[PDB]
Amino acid sequence: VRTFSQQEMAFNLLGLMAPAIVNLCQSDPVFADLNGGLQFIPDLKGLM
Amino acid sequence: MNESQIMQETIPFLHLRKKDEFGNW
Repeated sequence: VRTFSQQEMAFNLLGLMAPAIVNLCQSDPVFADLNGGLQFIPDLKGLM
Repeated sequence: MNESQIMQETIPFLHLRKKDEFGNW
């Protein structure tokens, strides 16, 4: 699974800031899982 | 993981639920 640096997350975020997506938002709210796929590590807190 | 691609009778007005591996009720 993947964890991010801030510069990476900023990148990813600035991504949703890009014109493509911005127009999607104007017609429809956007969900945007920018989680490193940790959605599969269950009991993550236990693991950690 | 992707129900939408793979699949493209009665429920009781009063039901309990349980959570999926992917926290779903």
